[PDB]
Amino acid sequence: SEDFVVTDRGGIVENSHRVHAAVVDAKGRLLYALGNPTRMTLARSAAKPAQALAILETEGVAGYGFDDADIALMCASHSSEDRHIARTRAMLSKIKAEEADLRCGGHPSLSEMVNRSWIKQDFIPTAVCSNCSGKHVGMLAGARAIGAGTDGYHLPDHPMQGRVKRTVAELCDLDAGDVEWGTDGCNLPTPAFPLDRLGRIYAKLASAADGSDAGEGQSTRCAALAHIFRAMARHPEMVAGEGRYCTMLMRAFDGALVGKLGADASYAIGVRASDATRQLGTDGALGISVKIEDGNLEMLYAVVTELLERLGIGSPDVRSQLASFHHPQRVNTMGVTTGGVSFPFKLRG
Amino acid sequence: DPFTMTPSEDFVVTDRGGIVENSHRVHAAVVDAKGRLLYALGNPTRMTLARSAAKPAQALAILETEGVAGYGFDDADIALMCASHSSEDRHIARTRAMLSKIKAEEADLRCGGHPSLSEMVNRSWIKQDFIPTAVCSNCSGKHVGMLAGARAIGAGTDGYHLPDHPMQGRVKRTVAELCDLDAGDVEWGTDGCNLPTPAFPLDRLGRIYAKLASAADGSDAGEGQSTRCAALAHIFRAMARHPEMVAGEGRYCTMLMRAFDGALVGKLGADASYAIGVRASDATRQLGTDGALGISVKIEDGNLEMLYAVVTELLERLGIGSPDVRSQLASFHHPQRVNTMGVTTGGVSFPFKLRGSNVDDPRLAAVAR
Ligand SMILES: [Cl-]
Ligand SMILES: [Cl-]
Ligand SMILES: [Zn+2]
Ligand SMILES: [Zn+2]
Repeated sequence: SEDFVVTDRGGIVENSHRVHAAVVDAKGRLLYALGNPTRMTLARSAAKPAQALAILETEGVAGYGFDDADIALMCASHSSEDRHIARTRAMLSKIKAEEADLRCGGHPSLSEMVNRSWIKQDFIPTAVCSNCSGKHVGMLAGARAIGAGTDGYHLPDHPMQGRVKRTVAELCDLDAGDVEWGTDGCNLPTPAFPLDRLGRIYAKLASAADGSDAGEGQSTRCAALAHIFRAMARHPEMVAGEGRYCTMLMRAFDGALVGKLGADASYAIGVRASDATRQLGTDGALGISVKIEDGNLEMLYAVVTELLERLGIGSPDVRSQLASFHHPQRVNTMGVTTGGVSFPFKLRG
Repeated sequence: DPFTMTPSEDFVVTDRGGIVENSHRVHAAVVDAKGRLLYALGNPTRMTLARSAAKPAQALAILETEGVAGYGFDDADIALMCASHSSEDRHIARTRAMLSKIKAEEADLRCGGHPSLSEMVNRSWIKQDFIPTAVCSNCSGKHVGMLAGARAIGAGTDGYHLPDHPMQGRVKRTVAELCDLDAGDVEWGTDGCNLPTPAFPLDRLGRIYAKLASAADGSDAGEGQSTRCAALAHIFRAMARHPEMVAGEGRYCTMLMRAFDGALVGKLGADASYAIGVRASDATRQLGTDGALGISVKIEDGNLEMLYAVVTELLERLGIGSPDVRSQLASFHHPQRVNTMGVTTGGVSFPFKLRGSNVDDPRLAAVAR
């Protein structure tokens, strides 16, 4: 099916971007789709909650005293704000590691205002500034916890990566051979699986949170999932930072969902049971996964907000906090409005 | 499967370890001097905002404005009228020099400042807290041309940028005439520099650039020319001789035009349009035309990195230049996919297929898409 977000200058088509989306229930049954909802998709940072699970399920990790903020950073593509780097350093301290132990590299900040601040001060970002720094410290913590040694914690043949590989396939309900692996910008293995399975991970996150809240019997696995949901909802500034879609989405909704960006314009949302989900004809939590085929971030945020509006997730009041993402500014160097965005797609049911 | 390939399948693709990351739809037209279509990718008649790729057509409207010759604009100045420049100091200085030649001030410009198209210029600006103003606009030189036009005909500099102004009437007609289109087949929006900007089928953008390179061939041959073909040959020559004014250091357009040493001109449009005018050569004759050639490209989704990759791939598929001319552009053709720890994690490939002249079954439709 033929689903585009379209940008226009004076009603004249500028760019068009192909949209894929899956809305799934708690068991990962497909409720709603755009484009191809099973598109083989690199989840990139959208997978970090599942990598966080592998760290949290590593024997001895509880001993380090990681708090909800720390777990939030494990789940983060953060903007590398001073407060992100400070929490990375404090997490290194809790496991008696140093920055030299990190196998991720510096890069320009995911926030242009942070990056401009760095440029002004001639600052060259190092390992500790990685958007992925919290995940790498988690991996160091897991490595040391089982006495596997911290050297090579990032390599596919290290037991930490064997744990991550198994945990991703389990959460997706996939055989090992159905998950493909490349290398991320931060130099860890990174999975690809059908986009609907990314929605399933986040439906299980939200369903865990629901199960915890309703005093139900839970595996250690569901209890860990609910703790990850809780940490992301509680400290959304650690997951992203000031002005970032994921932070403003999670603050607007105040514990009702979690949202996570993946690089090259993936998005995942886990939504707790609500009048909205019941309305959509499911009894449980749901998951939403989205890919912009061509990788455009600005179009991703526009489409995710349009999707929430079409699914009736939130009130119009809540969703209005995301107005500048939904209909991004199309204004020239002289303050004249030159065009906008349109959403000529229909959700299939 | 390889025998049922279609324009809808004309993609440039990025991979991580062989896994598809992003894919981008490509549209391209290759046309002769009269604008006959020789080769295509995707939909070569896609209605497309030319944006800055139309700047040579706006430069022609300025140069054919009676009295403009009086101001003493040189080749460097005309090159800046055709520019999307990086706002380097030499670009700002040249703009101020052009403002003096017409006795106008920075205050008469109706374009606004913006971040430099060059990361290196931007870094320098960030460092010194510099806020770009009108005179730094990538489009500054086009705007001074328009002012120059406005003064020469006695129209008033006030509103020179508005559709009702006779300078914008001249642009409107010149663009339709160069495209060989009725007015009603060219649509108009507003550009980032706050001028009218046209949209026409992608193949007519290639036709404009074919006419530029054709005029250059007629001039070099010492053929008698219309005022129009003489002016087009002057624009070609200005762009080819002063490619640093058209863009700047490190910019695809400058490096492409230096590499080819007068054999073609090339211009970026915002949101990933490109236009090339190729002078008659062995290459163009090999491609089955006895004159100059035009190429126009659009990435459907607007990705600029994929545009430079695709344009370089397409020059190589058309046989334009030596491998050794083209290899100044290797870093644009096959962009680096190196992670934060120096490890290559993937790259770009070009699963698209030139059509127009291998011969496929007459029953395989090639639907513009
Ligand atoms: Cl003509
Ligand atoms: Cl990378
Ligand atoms: Zn990472
Ligand atoms: Zn302009």
